[PDB]
Amino acid sequence: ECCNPACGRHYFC
Repeated sequence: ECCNPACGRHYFC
């Protein structure tokens, strides 16, 4: 999962 902002432009949730 990736709901954190650290995902930056790699957003996926």
